[PDB]
Amino acid sequence: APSRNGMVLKPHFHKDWQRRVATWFNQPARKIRRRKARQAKARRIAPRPASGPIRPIVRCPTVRYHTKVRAGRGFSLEELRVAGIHKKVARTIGISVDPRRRNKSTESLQANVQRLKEYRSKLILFPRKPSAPKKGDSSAEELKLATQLTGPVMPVRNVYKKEKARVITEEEKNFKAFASLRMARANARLFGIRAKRAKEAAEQD
Amino acid sequence: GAYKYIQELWRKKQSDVMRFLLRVRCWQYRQLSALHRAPRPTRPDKARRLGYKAKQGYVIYRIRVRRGGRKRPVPKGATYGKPVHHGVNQLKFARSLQSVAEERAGRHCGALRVLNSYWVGEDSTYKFFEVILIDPFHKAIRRNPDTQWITKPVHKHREMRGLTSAGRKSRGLGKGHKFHHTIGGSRRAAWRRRNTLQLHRYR
Amino acid sequence: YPMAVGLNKGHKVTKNVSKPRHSRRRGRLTKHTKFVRDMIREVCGFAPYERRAMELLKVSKDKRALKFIKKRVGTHIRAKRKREELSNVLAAMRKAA
Amino acid sequence: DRQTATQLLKLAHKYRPETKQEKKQRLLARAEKKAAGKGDVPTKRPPVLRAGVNTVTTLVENKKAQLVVIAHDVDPIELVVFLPALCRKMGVPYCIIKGKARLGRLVHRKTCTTVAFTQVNSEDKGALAKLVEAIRTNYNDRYDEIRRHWGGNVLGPKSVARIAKLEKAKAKELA
RNA sequence: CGGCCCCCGGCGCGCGCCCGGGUCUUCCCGGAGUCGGGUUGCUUGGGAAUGCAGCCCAAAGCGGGUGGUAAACUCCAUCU
RNA sequence: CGCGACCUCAGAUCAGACGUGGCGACCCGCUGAAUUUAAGCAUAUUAGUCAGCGGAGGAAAAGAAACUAACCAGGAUUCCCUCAGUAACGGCGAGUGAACAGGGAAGAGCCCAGCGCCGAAUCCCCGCCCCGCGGGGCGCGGGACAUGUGGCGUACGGAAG
Ligand SMILES: [Mg+2]
Ligand SMILES: [Mg+2]
Repeated sequence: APSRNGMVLKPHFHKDWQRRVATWFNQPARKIRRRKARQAKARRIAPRPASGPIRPIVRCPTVRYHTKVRAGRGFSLEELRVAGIHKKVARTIGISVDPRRRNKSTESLQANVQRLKEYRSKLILFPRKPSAPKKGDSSAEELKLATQLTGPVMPVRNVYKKEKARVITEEEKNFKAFASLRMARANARLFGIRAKRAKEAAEQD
Repeated sequence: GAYKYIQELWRKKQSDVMRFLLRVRCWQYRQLSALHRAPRPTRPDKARRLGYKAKQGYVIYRIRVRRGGRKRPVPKGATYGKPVHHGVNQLKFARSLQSVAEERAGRHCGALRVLNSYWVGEDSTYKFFEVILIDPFHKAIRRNPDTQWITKPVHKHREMRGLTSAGRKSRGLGKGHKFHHTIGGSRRAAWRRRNTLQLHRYR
Repeated sequence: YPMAVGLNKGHKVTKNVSKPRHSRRRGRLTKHTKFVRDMIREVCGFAPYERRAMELLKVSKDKRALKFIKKRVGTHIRAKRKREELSNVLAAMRKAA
Repeated sequence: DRQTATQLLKLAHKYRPETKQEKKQRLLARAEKKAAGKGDVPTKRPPVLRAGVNTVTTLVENKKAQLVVIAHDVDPIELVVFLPALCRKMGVPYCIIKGKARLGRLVHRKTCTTVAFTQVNSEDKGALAKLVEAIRTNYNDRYDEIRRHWGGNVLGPKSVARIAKLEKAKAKELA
């Protein structure tokens, strides 16, 4: 059943497979169906934008992916706390809330606190009957457009430092090398043992 | 603070003051019928922390289940199979006995939706269970809009689909790496999702 | 001198010191509840795997009295939270006398 | 007995809580006065007995109670079994009365399983302060007399006469 | 494109309910024959048992679950 | 003994309601073989599928972490692309074989028991009339449930005074 040189093959068709198959003869029909549910939804509601709330800025989980920025889930309260808005007020204003999200940095915390007040800067509200509790005049002179698109404040913005040019100094060109890693790794798998060999000198008495 | 004392006293059922009336009403239930109507839940703390509210509408059956895993219903043990399939006597029936108790308690009453249930006794052969029920069409349950979630007709027969507290313990689902054996919906929905051939249109 | 491998790994970032979450506090003793479970070991009693366990703990062996709870309560680390509080109730039944 | 407990069901009877035909018309004379008179406090203390386990249990671990009238038969036997040891430990007295349906008619309900006292009227305090001594004589002075005790373990009258007949044939042999 | 008939969601009088916010002080704070362990059957890619079920043993509260090689000690991480 | 309060119970062509049955394309729970492949064949495979049995709906199931991670941390579920025919399993033979990352579709969150305060402030039925359609209500009086605990505030993101 095999012949002259070729791949060895395990094709997974020993199981019954012709009674579960899924031809996508409706994937054009499902694309222009779920465009009607974006046409006749984003006009049906409001001058509120399409594509949902403001999402915060979020840095990725894998070592592979920690260098990059992603539209996360919700500002996890603290960003509602340093910026100072009420949590059940926030999700009717148009601000997403994700309570099980934590903050264990101060660098990333203020990165959304300015973002939230920046959203609150570019927000205009409609008071019901124009007595205006804590909203200004005529509707920002007008609503200027009907709907906004693909995210409020461009949630990617994968910005990068310029770091233009420098003069190599004395300390920078002599030290920071490969041997600073082989001894760095040697204080990762020869550190706990050297805690134990100093216990040998405290029991030598 | 009363129910916290009822809870913690009941949660020590090998001391001598507990295992007297733990077993004097194992006998007192074994002389009644197989399924039965108790007029009031014989451990009141547990039934209401599962959702009992002592008013018009709810009804609390205790029923009996014989213990033990299932014997394979094949005549004279002749399973007629390959030698990994001669399992007549050592088979264990992957749905729990507490949910068999909720089934035939909900099977007898066609017009009673079931909330959930709990454990009230064991002999060596019998394993008793109260089962607390909810009448859908009573007007004290069709009002009270925190209970109108059960008069909705998608909650017909929450056992034979397996949607109670005890039944869904045996469905295998949950979150985590321990339960991604069933990662889509239910156990035989992931088997459709993995083991189908998802050829595209521009394949 | 940041370095991604070694002992001091990773990008140097400042750390927020903040009050811990309220689900993180689960099993604090909370005096109201200690009053319940101390009232209840004189209205209910002990079990017959620990009526025997103290009468091996007061006299003969404490390795084997651990190794008797080890067999009859699940793990080894559950049996070092039974043995050294079976002895404590036995202490306050002995040294309150 | 039925004799010492005669007073307790008659002392408590004048602390019966507010029934239907007087709850309907206490709201009214407070309303007919509210648009005319402006009275500050009609009921500064309600002389009343509390009902039910989940009220009487809390009112001992705040020591807000005077006396605990506790019943005999409950749907769940345990429901009650901690409440003697709880009131002895705090020090509020308790007495066990006959029938959980005899004290149920102190309150116009079927079965109420416990009633207790928080504030008796101080002009009839001495009726309380005469029999609360005999209550804590019978129970709270006798905790390690009542805690230790075991029940049952007595044979039937047909299976004890055949035991006691064997005592004749030994006390005949010693004659 | 009109005219003709019937039904949809959204004016305004008479209905009906109707004080939230920040700091400080004190107080409260949780689901048991369940969790887990021993064994047995099924099952999974889950491999020194991933899930499930039976039977036995049966918890604690700075406790418990998880951290993909059995285990003891030692921190920590996350979760309730 | 007679009367009464309850507790566990019966009886009815009592008043008023309810459930069974059919279809089964998709969905949910359970029980579930053999032909076939291994060039034989017992483990394995075919397969947790065919058949059998029970449950429903216009969708169902799932769901607001007893999670994934181990770094600059993500953040309910479901679905598609990738992860990947990879880790791993297997007479380590034949063969079966996930998930996290990452990009998209949609993106909605919440309730209670318990610990506590409010004099059960709760609900059903019955009769009258308010007054309105094809009826449902706040009023007015009478029987129940319920203190073995109804209703308000309350849910771990903290809450209460
Ligand atoms: Mg009833
Ligand atoms: Mg239909």
